[PDB]
Amino acid sequence: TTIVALKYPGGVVMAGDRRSTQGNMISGRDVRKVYITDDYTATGIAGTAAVAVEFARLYAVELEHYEKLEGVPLTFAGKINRLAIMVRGNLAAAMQGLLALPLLAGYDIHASDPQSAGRIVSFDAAGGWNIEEEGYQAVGSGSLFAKSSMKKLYSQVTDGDSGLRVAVEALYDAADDDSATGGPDLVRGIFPTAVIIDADGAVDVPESRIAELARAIIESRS
Amino acid sequence: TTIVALKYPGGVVMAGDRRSTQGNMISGRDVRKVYITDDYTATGIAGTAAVAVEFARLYAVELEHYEKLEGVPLTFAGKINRLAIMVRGNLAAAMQGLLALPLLAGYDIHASDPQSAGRIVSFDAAGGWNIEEEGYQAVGSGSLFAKSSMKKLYSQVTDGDSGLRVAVEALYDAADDDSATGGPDLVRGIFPTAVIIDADGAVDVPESRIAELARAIIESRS
Amino acid sequence: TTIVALKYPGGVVMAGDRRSTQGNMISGRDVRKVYITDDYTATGIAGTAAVAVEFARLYAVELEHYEKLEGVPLTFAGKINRLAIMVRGNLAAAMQGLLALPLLAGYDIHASDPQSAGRIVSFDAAGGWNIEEEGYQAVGSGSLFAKSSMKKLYSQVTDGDSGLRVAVEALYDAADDDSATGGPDLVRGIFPTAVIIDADGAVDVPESRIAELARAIIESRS
Amino acid sequence: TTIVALKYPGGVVMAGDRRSTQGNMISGRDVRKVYITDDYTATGIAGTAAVAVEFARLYAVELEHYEKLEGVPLTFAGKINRLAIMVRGNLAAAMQGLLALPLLAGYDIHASDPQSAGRIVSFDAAGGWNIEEEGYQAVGSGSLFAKSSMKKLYSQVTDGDSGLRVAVEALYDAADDDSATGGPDLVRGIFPTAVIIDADGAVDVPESRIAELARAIIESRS
Amino acid sequence: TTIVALKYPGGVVMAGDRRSTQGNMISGRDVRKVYITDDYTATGIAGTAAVAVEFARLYAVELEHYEKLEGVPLTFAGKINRLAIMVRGNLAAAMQGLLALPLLAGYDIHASDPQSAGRIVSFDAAGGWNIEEEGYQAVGSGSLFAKSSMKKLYSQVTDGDSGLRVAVEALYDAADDDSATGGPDLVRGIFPTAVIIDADGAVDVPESRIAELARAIIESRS
Amino acid sequence: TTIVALKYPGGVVMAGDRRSTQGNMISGRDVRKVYITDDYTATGIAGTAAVAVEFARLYAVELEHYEKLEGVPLTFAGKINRLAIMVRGNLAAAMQGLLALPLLAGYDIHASDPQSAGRIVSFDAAGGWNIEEEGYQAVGSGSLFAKSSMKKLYSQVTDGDSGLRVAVEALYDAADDDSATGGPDLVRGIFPTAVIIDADGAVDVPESRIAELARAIIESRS
Amino acid sequence: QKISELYDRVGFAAAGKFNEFDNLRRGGIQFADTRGYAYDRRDVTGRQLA
Amino acid sequence: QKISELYDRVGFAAAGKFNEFDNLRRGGIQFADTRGYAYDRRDVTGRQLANVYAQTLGTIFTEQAKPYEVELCVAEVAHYGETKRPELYRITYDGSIADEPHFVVMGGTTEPIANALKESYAENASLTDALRIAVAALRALGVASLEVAVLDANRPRRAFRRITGSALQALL
Repeated sequence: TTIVALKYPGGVVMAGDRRSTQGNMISGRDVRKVYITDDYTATGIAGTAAVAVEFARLYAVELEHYEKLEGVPLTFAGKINRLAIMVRGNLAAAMQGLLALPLLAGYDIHASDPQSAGRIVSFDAAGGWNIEEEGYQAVGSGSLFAKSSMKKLYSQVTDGDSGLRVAVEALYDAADDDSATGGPDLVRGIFPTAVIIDADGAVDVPESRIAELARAIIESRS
Repeated sequence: TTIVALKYPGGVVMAGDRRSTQGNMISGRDVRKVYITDDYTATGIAGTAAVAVEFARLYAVELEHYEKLEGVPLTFAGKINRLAIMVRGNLAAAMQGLLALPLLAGYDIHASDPQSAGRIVSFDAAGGWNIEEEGYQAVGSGSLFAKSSMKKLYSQVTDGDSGLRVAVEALYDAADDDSATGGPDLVRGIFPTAVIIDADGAVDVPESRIAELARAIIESRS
Repeated sequence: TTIVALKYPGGVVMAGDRRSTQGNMISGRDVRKVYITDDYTATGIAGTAAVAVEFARLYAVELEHYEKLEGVPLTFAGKINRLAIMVRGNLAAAMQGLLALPLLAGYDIHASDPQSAGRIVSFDAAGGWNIEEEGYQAVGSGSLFAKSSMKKLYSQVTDGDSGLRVAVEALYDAADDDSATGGPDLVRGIFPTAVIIDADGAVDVPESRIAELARAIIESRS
Repeated sequence: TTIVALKYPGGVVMAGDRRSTQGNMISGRDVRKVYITDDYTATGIAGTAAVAVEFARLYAVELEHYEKLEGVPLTFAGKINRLAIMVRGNLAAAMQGLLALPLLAGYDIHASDPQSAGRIVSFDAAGGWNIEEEGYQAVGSGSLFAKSSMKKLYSQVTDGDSGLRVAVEALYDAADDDSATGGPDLVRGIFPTAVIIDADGAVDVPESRIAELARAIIESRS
Repeated sequence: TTIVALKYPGGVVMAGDRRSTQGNMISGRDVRKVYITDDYTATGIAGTAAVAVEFARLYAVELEHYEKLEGVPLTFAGKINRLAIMVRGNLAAAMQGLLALPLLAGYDIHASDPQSAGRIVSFDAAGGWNIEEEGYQAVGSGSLFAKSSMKKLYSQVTDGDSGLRVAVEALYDAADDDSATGGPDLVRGIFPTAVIIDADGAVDVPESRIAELARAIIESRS
Repeated sequence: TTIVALKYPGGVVMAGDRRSTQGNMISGRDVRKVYITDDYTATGIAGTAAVAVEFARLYAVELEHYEKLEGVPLTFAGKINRLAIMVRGNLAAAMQGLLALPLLAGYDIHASDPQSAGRIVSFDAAGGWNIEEEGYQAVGSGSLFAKSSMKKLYSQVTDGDSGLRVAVEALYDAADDDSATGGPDLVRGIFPTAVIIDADGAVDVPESRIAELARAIIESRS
Repeated sequence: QKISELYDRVGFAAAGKFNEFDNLRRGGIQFADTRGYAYDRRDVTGRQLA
Repeated sequence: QKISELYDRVGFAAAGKFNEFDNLRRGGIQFADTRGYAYDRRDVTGRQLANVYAQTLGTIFTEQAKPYEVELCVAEVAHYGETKRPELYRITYDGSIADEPHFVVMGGTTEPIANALKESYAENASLTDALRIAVAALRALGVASLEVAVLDANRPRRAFRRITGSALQALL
């Protein structure tokens, strides 16, 4: 598994691969690991599949619940805190092997400068969190290859689309050097999933765009 | 790893993939696992890479050594025996993790019927061996998928070439369902290796033929 | 044990073998492992016999209980969820050896296209579930052989009857390559059990039809 | 210990030996292991003597208690269930060594055909049960020898008396090949105990009949 | 520790950092890890410092000893073999913690094409070796960062000097992302060491050249 | 990590580095480890990052809570006590690895002599505390090097600014001899953080002043 | 509604205050299911419920 | 406020004592979320919620000191891309519940408003016409001090939507 997230001027993008394994055995060719938890935050989760999907679901429920009770969404700080508390709560089971790590991307509507209202937040197994400020983050078995790819490719990011292409490429290199991360399957037509958040909220990138970017990368490397 | 071997009327064919891993990490994209130990036998070895290459080398040396001393190659039975004794000798280290299992294909020149002089022989970690008589064998992490593929595809085998295509396909399915087995890399142009043995000895299949067969399979599945 | 399930245009079919063992000892020659939990779902359970029969019984009770209280069956999604929660509840005992894995086949009356309203759902020991989309699934000690058989035989599936024959054949190959799975006993006249679900509900296939299909397969292989 | 039970046309018969050991030491020469739990069911229990006698007593109490409260005995299905739940309850202590396994024989008054209303039911340590349909069952250290004897002798069973003789013989062979099972003691005059259930209820076979059958067998073998 | 080696048209270059630690404590600021074992081979060794320096010394002795006895150096193949046998010999102590891994760079005078006579060879703890063919290799705690840097920077390599600059940069990124690898110390004036091998043998790069390249990189990143 | 604190005539100064590691891997280049818990106390915490930030936050909350309830801040003695009780409370988790040690600097407004109202207090894992009276203290992996530096440099401390320079230098030597402590990063412009407390309260030293002091030290050592 | 299934062969009708008769409806449904699970479906009778 | 979202397609209005009707508002919100999490969103219906309030009110009144001087209206519309008539339920202070086909009037003097609506009501009236009818029958007022919200059946998920300020002024 591998989930990358990077800020671009005016927004944030978050992409994730599709494979799920048991040991050396490829068990799922089309899992979706990036959820839209709310109109301004998307959440990726690496790790145990059960714990992951459960985290995502329950967190979305809690954000929206407070929103319905108080008539206003939490600030990005409150959201960060609740996610952190959930993660800290799973620590006992994470030592027993059921570890799940979330990467949280959001667009702060209350930030001062709109061009840098993008937000990326990373968590460890012990619930501590860190607001990333070098422009990108990743999680999962391929995270190191993905980060080392984005460090070089990141000067190319200038808008929503270039940022999306850089995301897809980083995923391609993660998969290229790690076997637990699936690359674009040209045969079955299964590509990474992506979410874009900007001033207007969060939308899923439609599959065709990711397909074209992936084919461009693959032809570039041949 | 996965190495298949199948008899066809008049000969035997033996093919092997190219990947070598350490855990989830792909470490070798072009290892050769099938050797021509002599003019009528090829040997594939699955398992620890060191122990494997060493087995192959030393066995070839011993066959040829007796041949030079006595002026005549051993019978296929003697060859089977020596290989078995080597395998039995590695048993202590195989319990410590350095396990290497050989699959031996040969063409018996002394057999009565030339059309069925092909020979396939399989070994366990304890040196016992078995002369396969259902027409095919395989070894390695993908062996079960490869055998279950050849069971269905084997009625198509009628000559050297059809037998070769069936071998390549069996490998393709092994790789398709197991992550430790590499499939045909169309990007880098690396394909399985194959050896054909018939009345005239053992020759390596040149890469182009394997490339065409692999491309035919891949287009058939799309 | 081995339980296969496959969609066909317009419905779903689910079949299971009859053997139950203790170690190497054949203890039951006529166990029924596929239940009709309700008018549109059948459930197979592999694993510990006690835990299996209990799961099936209790789940059927719960589906029907909510149906009586609310005056309408749950959606297929709710059913999936409750089954998943039961499975997650048995996890502590599954680590102690009492593992039971369910495979759930259903016909969604609310789906848009009737020809693809069939549904197959698979579970792991940790309660996570997955909606199968490659057309077939299996569970039990023979599941790998059954799946590798259906992958090849599945292009023949065109209706309810051809789908039934493919199911029986997949079971035959499971039993052929694994000793814990019983094949058709021609001597005692005991054949796999099968359930068919389509637009009109779930019905048990009467034994005679399964007997004829099994005899056709057995004569084909001789 | 060894307790056999077999159906005959029109009824069921259930017999048990008399020895009870501690290690190699013969401690009881006249234990009674087959109880009449009610007017239509007898229960044999193999295993720890304490747990056995307690099971039998408590189960009889419960059957009769529900009968007094509701004014009608449970169906044979309900009885099977309660016995199963007791057995499942002793599982923790059975892992600690206090294992007790019951074999339940009954005559269903509500069955359709009187000639096949006989019922034999067997249990494992985990409370699962199975309705025997090959005509006979046994439990205890000699059970395998007893079953392998009845498999051959069972075509001779045609009525209540022949069925009784077959029971006694099966016990004789159990004892003949296992040392924990006592045979007929001609010196002290202690013979197996037997219960016969048919349309008219359950009666204990008086000792003289068992004595004559045992003497006939013993003279036949000399 | 981190030692990179890369081929360039017409030769090979091999560079290594200078730090040596004990836990978190920086113990040596000027260790030399790359030796000139002979006129056409240089050897880097990562791992336990004692075992490393000993390997290098003894291997150089053995190469030169055979050269004096036979009047001709071994072929590159023989050298590879002897190094491999030494490495295999240290395996028992490597399991006890005294692990040392060598990376061997050489220039084959007997190769056919001079422009590709460069040779890079990598070893594991079990003595197996692999002839690298993607143009570069590295060993040590920073090896992954170094390789992921060279994968991108390697299209810039066109001669001896550009290849040297790429080597120094790869080291800089290793040190940048790993704390056990020392970067260029501008304060004390300690820079990585480098060896260049081409048609004319092996020479140490004089320190000034490495100093200028390092200062160019450091100013480029500011 | 390393946090130094030293009294100067008329006040107290407290500075901390910025690195945070996981093993040999540098994970945070700009963590802030020194908080202003109230108008007259600053708190540094070494150790597990989560436990550290939590301690600081909760302690600040408690000081201010009592202040709001009673209308007057606790005496410096009460503050010392509450911090000690928190530290004693984390002892069970500190044995499990989650250890966090605080160093507390304060300016006692109630002390008799204003020139010596500065206060430094150190804690162990067991909640015991000690009022330092040799003029300086430090905590963290670099604490020994920092203390041994301040012992020599401390006669130079005569006011707020000289005391600040001595603090920064002590940090520089900690980082110089320990790899877990980060020094001034001239490339990214990240410098230690500092808090000054005197008669007028606690203020953060603005970054520029720390930058100039660090550059002066670095040029002095060249 | 004032008419309801209680168990396989046992039905139920009521007249009065809806929330209360409705509440009894629910209590009756509850008792039968648990009883059946403990013993069996054919053991729950209209008499026991009444 | 006296009008509130309860669940995706279920809205709520009340009249009486604010702290109490407000308290019921909170209780109703509570029940739906937990139920949805246990089973699913499309399983919570206006009917189940309407029922819960009535039972609670009756029991509460019988065992408490003072009865809740409240009158409730629970409303439900169909989901997206489906056809079904809006359902209105009125729950009174004792626990009584009534199924209304067209409109509910709560609090104050209900007779004149109920009659004016009886003459002016028209099924399938647009949003502006229904607003005019409702304000007119309510008068039996000024742009200020009006709380207006809709259960818009056309929204994809959350149907409740307030209509406040300038847009409301333009509409009226």
